[PDB]
Amino acid sequence: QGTKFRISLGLPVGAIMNCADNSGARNLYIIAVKGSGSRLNRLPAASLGDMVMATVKKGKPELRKKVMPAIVVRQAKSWRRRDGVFLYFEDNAGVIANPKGEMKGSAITGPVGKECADLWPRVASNSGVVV
Amino acid sequence: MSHRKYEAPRHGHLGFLPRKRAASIRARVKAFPKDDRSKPVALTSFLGYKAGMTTIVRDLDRPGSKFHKREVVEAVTVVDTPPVVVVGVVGYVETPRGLRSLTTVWAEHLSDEVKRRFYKNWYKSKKKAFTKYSAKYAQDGAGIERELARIKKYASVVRVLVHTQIRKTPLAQKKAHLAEIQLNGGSISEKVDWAREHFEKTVAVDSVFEQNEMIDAIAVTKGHGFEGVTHRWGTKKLPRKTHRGLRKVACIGAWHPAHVMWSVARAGQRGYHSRTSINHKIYRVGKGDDEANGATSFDRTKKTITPMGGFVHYGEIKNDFIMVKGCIPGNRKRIVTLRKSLYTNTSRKALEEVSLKWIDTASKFGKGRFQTPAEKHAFMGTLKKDLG
Amino acid sequence: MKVEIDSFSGAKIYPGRGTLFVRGDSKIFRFQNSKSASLFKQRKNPRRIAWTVLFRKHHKKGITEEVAKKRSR
RNA sequence: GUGAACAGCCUCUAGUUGAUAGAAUAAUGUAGAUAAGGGAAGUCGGCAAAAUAGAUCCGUAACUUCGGGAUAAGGAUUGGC
RNA sequence: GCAGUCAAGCGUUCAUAGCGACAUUGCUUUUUGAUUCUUCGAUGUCGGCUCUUCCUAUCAUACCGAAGCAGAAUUCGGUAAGGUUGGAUUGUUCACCCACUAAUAGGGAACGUGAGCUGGGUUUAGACCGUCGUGAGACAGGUUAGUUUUACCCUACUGAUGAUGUUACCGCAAUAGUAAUUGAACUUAGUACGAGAGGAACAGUUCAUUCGGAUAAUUGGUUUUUGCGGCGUCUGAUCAGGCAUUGCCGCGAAGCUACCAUCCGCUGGAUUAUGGCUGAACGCCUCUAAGUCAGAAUCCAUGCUAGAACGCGGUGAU
RNA sequence: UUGGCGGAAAGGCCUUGGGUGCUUUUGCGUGGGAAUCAUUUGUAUACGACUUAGA
Repeated sequence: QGTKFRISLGLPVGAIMNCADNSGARNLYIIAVKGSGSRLNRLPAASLGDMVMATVKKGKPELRKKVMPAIVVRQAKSWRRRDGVFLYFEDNAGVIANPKGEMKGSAITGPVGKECADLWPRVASNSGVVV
Repeated sequence: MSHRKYEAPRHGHLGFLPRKRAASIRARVKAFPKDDRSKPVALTSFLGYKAGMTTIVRDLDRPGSKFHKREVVEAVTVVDTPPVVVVGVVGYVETPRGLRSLTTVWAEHLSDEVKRRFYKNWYKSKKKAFTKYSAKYAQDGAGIERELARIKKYASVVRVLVHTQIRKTPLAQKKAHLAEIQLNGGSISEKVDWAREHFEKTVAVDSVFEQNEMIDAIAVTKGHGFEGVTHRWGTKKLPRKTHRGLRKVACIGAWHPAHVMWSVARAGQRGYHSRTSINHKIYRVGKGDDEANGATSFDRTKKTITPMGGFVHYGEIKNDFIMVKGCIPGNRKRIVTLRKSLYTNTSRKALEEVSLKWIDTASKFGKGRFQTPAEKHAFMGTLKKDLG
Repeated sequence: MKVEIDSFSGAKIYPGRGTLFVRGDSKIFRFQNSKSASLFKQRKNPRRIAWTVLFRKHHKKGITEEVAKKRSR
């Protein structure tokens, strides 16, 4: 979809991120974004709402050393809204989806941005907090 | 491909070639909108000066977003746009070889304005005593009119000689910037007539543009001076530790061709280029007073356009103004010329206007919003603050 | 009109402005300016003397000491 | 002379203002700092540079010719008075 | 390397949806060889970076044909030159390999690119090992270390200046370059199409990539204007200062640009492949032969910048 | 003198009627009626330029 707002890209490939749910995963490493395209010597970067492929560095064992996709829920770098306000989170975090959409965990921990929630209604259903 | 694997678009466009100094201080519009609608009460263009920028809050529209509805902020450039003297009707005819002017029809009164026509426009600033404008040649409007009769027997798309009266506020400068503005409208005979009625008198921004309407802005950019490849074209610096030349291109061209092409990125001039930025929504046309301002609450509250202290290095606005969407080329205290959108088209885009909540005005940045905080700070100072 | 409110400076945040921080503990902060935001990271309290921002009350000084006192009948 | 961890600044020793100046301050360049947030993705190579830093207390692994490894590691503390 | 012809044959049956041997004719010059024309009073090597311009044998996008095209993923092919990631291993080119993508094409420009960079390999001088050699020492054997000169005369071009001519402005426009790309998603539709499973189009809608231009409200960064904390040392003291990086150290502004901060980007006319019209030669048939309609991201126009030495006119004139 | 046409401007001209006649420059002379600089500065800018104020 349209995320319907614009953010500047926090995370290049090789970034260290929190895993937002209790899938077992404590920590992701970002391998690719599902839908970026780029220029020479030059990194693809992801931001809030993107579908990412990641590996879980810390994480299930089965998920460890595995690649599974995740959608980035929170980011340290600023998001710019339609109202105009800048919104940020403490941390960088995502929860582990498949590119298929298939699972890995029950609940979330910590907040999600309303924009991520619109895009992926199945993540949003497991949300404590929407901001 | 001999190289690169791994090949990227070339940074910096060839159409905005040459990257060179403008011929004139003031932008000149090469073509204009077509004769679709009403007569030469409709001047094709108007001019102004860029004051700075402000931000406004508006009632939006784009139903598809969820973020759609309520007030939403949008950026504005404020331009002070004084009443302009259409001095004369110049007649340009279409033939083969090109246009050549038949006439210019003069009004009785340009007086300081012709002195400003003498300033750079002739040259020398009160230098040695005159410069001259020849007087209306013992009522020989007949000369001008017989020459008017000549323009009606064919067809430029009827055009007018104009100036901006700069003296109004922000500019220390007095001198007028003369302009050629095209007139567009209905049938040709009435077109000459309306153009004729207009020269007799000044013309406001209210006559030319409606609010919200799509206006093309043409102006001349900020001038850097002389600059290298990296800022100009947007090319990278070469990192290394060491380089014989650090911020460089590797090769201007190749062993064949032997010549540094024009197409390649080079140091040279930057800024002070003409540029046309298209389809700007004209959020507000007005005066500081007394067209009006803001309602109160509500729709939303009354706010003078300037920020306190003035816009940096401009001064203060207090006269006609035009608020234009987004950016407009130039720095500040430069001529910007406004044109109705040449480009028919039509597509979607802004399809409904945008009801004025706020200007800004600020009164902010460690205080604000105007009426009450200024009173609040004044109790607390008191002496140096205003009132006593 | 809008306005927002500064959970640091205390002052009203003017409409179409401020930055929102969402923290891990899920507390929500509104910072009027970047001046405001920096100091919150630094863990400078606002009561402490940040502009001095959040102070600006009143109340205060003595009248009358002399003797903080006891015994002396 | 204060520091003695190196550094810096001094004072009655004493010594000097190098053989070019003036006006400005653009890119390019050469020394140089700081950078959003991310964090080796860059480069042959983490090259540099940042980084860590004094000292006290507590603590300290594999291995080992028991001498060492060892300031391992990790953490805490320190003012002005 | 690629193409053409022929078409044995296979594809359930069917040469030609697709695949296609033997044979055979070509074409290109980008691998390799061959040569010895050029340079031994000297052409800097591979590779990589970055900047440019190109090519068509087109990987994707546009338009189209065929199908063994039900949808639909698709396969093959025509027209067509207006984007083609980021990484790990390796010096590598090449390639392997991973997630991406619409798809991550191939080729040339002295294997484009050292009076630009790099210097990892090749390819000096020291050294080790395997191997060979009586030995010195040698290997298209491996390995560690091992330098990058020059102040531009001419030309080429970014940019700036710049007279003849009756003068200053303002304009014209011969012309030059020439920006729009692409995706996702919604409606349309869980519809068409289909046993079902699955699963389209068209347009209207919104948003994002990628590019370009621009701006400095917003908000980031800067901040060596200035003001304040606190470190040593110094002028008796505090107070006031000095030096310690070019700002001592910590704290922030205007201006200046960017953290995708923030704003703005088609239709006609002509055509290609083709699909059609009217239509003969050849009474029929035939999309072309004469004629003609449509039809590409094409062409041109539209759009912009530059533009009086195309050897310029007004106007405004002493 | 009258005037049109062209082409818009210029030009360039071309027509119907009456008063006199034919058959590129280069000065010696006569008659007729403004820039650039300094100086302040920029909306600039390397030098120049432009831009700007002046009882």
